[PDB]
Amino acid sequence: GEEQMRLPSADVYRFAEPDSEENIIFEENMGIPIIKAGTVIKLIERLTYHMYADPNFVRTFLTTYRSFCKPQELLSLIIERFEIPEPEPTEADRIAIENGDQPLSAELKRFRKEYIQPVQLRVLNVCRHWVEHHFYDFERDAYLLQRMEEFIGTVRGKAMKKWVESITKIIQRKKIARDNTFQSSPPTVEWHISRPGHIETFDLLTLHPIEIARQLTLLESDLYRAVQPSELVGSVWTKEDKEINSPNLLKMIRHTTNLTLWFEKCIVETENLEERVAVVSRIIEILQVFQELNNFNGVLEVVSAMNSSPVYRLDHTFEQIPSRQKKILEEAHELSEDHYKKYLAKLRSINPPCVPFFGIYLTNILKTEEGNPEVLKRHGKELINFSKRRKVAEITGEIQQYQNQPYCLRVESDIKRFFENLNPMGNSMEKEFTDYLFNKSLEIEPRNPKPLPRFPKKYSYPLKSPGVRPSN
Ligand SMILES: COc1cc2nc(C)nc(N[C@H](C)c3ccccc3)c2cc1OC
Repeated sequence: GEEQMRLPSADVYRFAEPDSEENIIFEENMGIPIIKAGTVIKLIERLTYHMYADPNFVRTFLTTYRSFCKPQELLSLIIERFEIPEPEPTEADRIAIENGDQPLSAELKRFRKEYIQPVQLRVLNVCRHWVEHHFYDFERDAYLLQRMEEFIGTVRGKAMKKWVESITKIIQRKKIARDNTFQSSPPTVEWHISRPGHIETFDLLTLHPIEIARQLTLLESDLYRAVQPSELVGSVWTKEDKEINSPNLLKMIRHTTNLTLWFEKCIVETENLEERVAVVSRIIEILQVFQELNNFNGVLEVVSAMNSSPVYRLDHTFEQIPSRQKKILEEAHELSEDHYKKYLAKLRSINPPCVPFFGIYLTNILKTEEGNPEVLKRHGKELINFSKRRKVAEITGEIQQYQNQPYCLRVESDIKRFFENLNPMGNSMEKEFTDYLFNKSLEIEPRNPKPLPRFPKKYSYPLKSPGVRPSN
């Protein structure tokens, strides 16, 4: 047809081949069509489509492309997309040109205005979005940035120079940011037995339970806000380049692991029954203050430690926990039942700030990664399943909704360092450390036929909690 013949030939340009069932497919539409799957060449063509802007596809593609295309490869493909060949002059214009006259160039001017200029501006819009929302690709790869800067720095014409200046302004702002707010005063920092600065005495029962929950919420809020969506795409936190591709996500997971295991260690290593009741009761009070602060991540870290194999079996310890605290713990656990039905209602109704439970996002993303194929086959050809990536991107979009909710709480540097440097395992691996905790659990409360032994006290300081009500 006429529309296809005016486009460049396949022997001079790869992004102009006709659409077909074996190179691009779409979801049901009733409006910009939604791409279900396509080859990388068709995804690049639609990423920089001449007929209309597509901000949803650009956003989803730049968040998830690392699962099917390398950053260097994507830059080469969008640069290749930008370099469009122009049609040859018509016979009449060829005669005008050889006589030294100005050609009419009717179709040539139309191709430049309706195809070349829109595609080139779309390529530049992709570059701008890439540097604005995913500058980490350029921080990790200095050669990728040198290539980008050379490309934008050699684009000609005043119409595109304004776009180039906007891209450069972002790149420079990002480089400057690598180098170098409250309405009310935050509440008073709470202290119990440990005095400010006496970091040697810092522990679960010597620090104030209110301040443990506040500082852990500040720590977890910062860790939550730092996770970038691409760190969660294609299960990259479970593959070889995990440390480079998912640094903030792995830091969130390791804090959750270390805090949960630290709570369990505090419990099972407290061999005296009465002292262990005080330890468990103090962790429940920490959960209460996490609930007050809408730190659902912290509430469910306490629930995980209490449900763990070594702690959950301590019938004699929970027997002495007051009914009110046991009820608080049971309702916190019921937040997780029925696929987190009650947690989702609580999260939707609460007033910010909050720290959402991060584990549910990992669970849902892994379900989507394992449950959907990487590619779709149509007529014996493989197409990248883009709808799978879009489903993951929508879960990461929910994460981003709660990443702009700072707390009006004062940081206590020593308490912050104490929780950032938790190392319950020491030199042990996780599996061997959990086997240790379970054997310690069997020692302090042996299985039913065997009687319950007495153990000596380990804490010199008083065990009475100062409560969860502030002081002033
Ligand atoms: C069927 O399994 C369970 C059901 C559970 N129901 C409730 C209501 N609370 C659980 N734990 C919470 C944190 C708890 C409360 C009081 C004392 C100790 C622990 C459960 C744990 C389970 O397994 C580990």
